Amino acid sequence: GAPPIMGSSVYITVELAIAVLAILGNVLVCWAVWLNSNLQNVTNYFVVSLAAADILVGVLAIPFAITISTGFCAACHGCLFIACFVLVLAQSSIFSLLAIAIDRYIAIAIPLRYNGLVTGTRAAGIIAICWVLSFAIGLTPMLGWNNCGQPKEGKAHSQGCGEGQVACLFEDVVPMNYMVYFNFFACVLVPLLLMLGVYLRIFAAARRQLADLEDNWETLNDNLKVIEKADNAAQVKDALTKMRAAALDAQKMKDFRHGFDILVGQIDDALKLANEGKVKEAQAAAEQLKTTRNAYIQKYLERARSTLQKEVHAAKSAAIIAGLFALCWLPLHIINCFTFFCPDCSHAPLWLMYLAIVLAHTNSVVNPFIYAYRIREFRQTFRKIIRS
Ligand SMILES: CC(C)CCC[C@@H](C)[C@H]1CC[C@H]2[C@@H]3CC=C4C[C@@H](O)CC[C@]4(C)[C@H]3CC[C@]12C
Ligand SMILES: CC(C)CCC[C@@H](C)[C@H]1CC[C@H]2[C@@H]3CC=C4C[C@@H](O)CC[C@]4(C)[C@H]3CC[C@]12C
Ligand SMILES: CC(C)CCC[C@@H](C)[C@H]1CC[C@H]2[C@@H]3CC=C4C[C@@H](O)CC[C@]4(C)[C@H]3CC[C@]12C
Ligand SMILES: CC(C)CCC[C@@H](C)[C@H]1CC[C@H]2[C@@H]3CC=C4C[C@@H](O)CC[C@]4(C)[C@H]3CC[C@]12C
Ligand SMILES: CCCCCCCC/C=C\CCCCCCCC(=O)OC[C@H](O)CO
Ligand SMILES: Nc1nc(NCCc2ccc(O)cc2)nc2nc(-c3ccco3)nn12
Ligand SMILES: CCCCCCCC/C=C\CCCCCCCC(=O)O
Ligand SMILES: CCCCCCCC/C=C\CCCCCCCC(=O)O
Ligand code: NA
Repeated sequence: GAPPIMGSSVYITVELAIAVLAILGNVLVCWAVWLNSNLQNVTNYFVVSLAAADILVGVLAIPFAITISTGFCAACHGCLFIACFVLVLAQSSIFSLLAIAIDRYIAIAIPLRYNGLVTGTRAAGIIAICWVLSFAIGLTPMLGWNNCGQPKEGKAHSQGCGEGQVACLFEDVVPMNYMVYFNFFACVLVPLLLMLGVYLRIFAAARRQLADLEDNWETLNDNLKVIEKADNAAQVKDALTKMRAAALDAQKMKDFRHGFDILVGQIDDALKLANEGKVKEAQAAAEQLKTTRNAYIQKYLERARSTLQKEVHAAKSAAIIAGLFALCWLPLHIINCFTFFCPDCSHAPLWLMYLAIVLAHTNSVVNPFIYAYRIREFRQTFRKIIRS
């Protein structure tokens, strides 16, 4: 039985290193959004709420975790607050991650009404609501779902604790049925699975829209070929009507509008000739469409594709951060499931408990790196802040 202060020293030093890095990186995130107007959008207000939670992991949750690792004598409800505050921050993180996913889904699925639906003032209200709900969820044990009514009196007496005090240890005061059914299953796992469903819908919507762009491009070029090798006016008419409906479908900005105005007008010109039975004249009119396709329509196609690809890239970055949250927190939740559901299993050893706690805390370090490596506007602003 090695002196407890030795393993404690390693755990505490690692926790302090994580707290430093969590504070520095996420202060840098908030500083960048504040300074750069190109970063001030609704998506990034949730990014700032998430960075604020991670700053508070460094400032408060990690000092609280160090404190509760000592088992110090405490009034049981004060111990509960120390134990549970990190659950507030994790819950707030989950709400921010879900909001970010939903924001990106609205932007990809209904871009025409995004800016009118998703506003900064509405985002700020949602963030406030989510922080209140996070306190209610994370501090639910302080409303009575706790083990303070059944203190471990033998452990309290062995530590010389006073009357009304307990040895402040997480699993002695926080009920494991709360931790597994309420905190994990209901408040963490279900939202993460909802996030997964939202991300699946985003990527499926992106895949469909790109396919629709390429299908309209092919339909344009196919029907031009049909007109060239048509042998009567009715065949020219058939292909032009399908081109005209497709042109309006791709129209659904001034040089954009001009290009489609020429295109639809040139289709109408050829359609009128077709309906007069002037096939050769209609086919010559339709050849003009190629100049418009080359000078205008292909540029719109390429720009639309480029916008969708950037949205896919941004949704992947957001999904990575949600996935890293799950990766860092799941081990601790899974261990709680073993403790709770398998009372015939030996408890996970202490070194593994503390490795899983450290891992969870490390999640508060990682997001600034994901933004730096994946989002140029963040990376460039970080550069300017550091250099200056
Ligand atoms: C706004 C921020 C900076 C203020 C931080 C206040 C924190 C540190 C305060 C608020 C309530 C406090 C707890 C309230 C009650 C108890 C029970 C006592 O037997 C031991 C200390 C303990 C566990 C306190 C520790 C410190 C504590 C968590
Ligand atoms: C900005 C918002 C979140 C305000 C934060 C204030 C919170 C952190 C403070 C304000 C008053 C504090 C409480 C005051 C008194 C007690 C009684 C004690 O037996 C257990 C701790 C407990 C319950 C404290 C926990 C922390 C507490 C709730
Ligand atoms: C989220 C991804 C990374 C998966 C993480 C799985 C981890 C948390 C799993 C894999 C193997 C698991 C261990 C397998 C067996 C035992 C022995 C038992 O007496 C206590 C729990 C304990 C020690 C488990 C704790 C949780 C555990 C370490
Ligand atoms: C998508 C995934 C990661 C969601 C989380 C899966 C969780 C809930 C699963 C993964 C492994 C599962 C555990 C595997 C083995 C045991 C030992 C058994 O004696 C009691 C149940 C228990 C403890 C399971 C509880 C639930 C569990 C922890
Ligand atoms: C916004 C920035 C402001 C900074 C935020 C504050 C930093 C919190 C530091 C430590 C919290 C842990 C403190 C809990 C210590 C309790 C130890 C104790 O009370 O020991 C006596 C007990 O009776 C056993 O005998
Ligand atoms: N089970 C658990 N334990 C602890 N700390 C106590 C580690 C421990 C466990 C058993 C023991 O005899 C002595 C120490 N922190 C913990 N934090 C969490 C947690 C936060 C979010 C999800 O799980 N679970 N959790
Ligand atoms: C920028 C402000 C950040 C706050 C700094 C806090 C750093 C202190 C860290 C941990 C405090 C641990 C207190 C130990 C509990 C008492 C042990 C015992 O009584 O047995
Ligand atoms: C811990 C369980 C949580 C309790 C759930 C019930 C309490 C919160 C309910 C609804 C919050 C909805 C926010 C409505 C604010 C007003 C909006 C507006 O004025 O436009
Ligand atoms: Na977080």
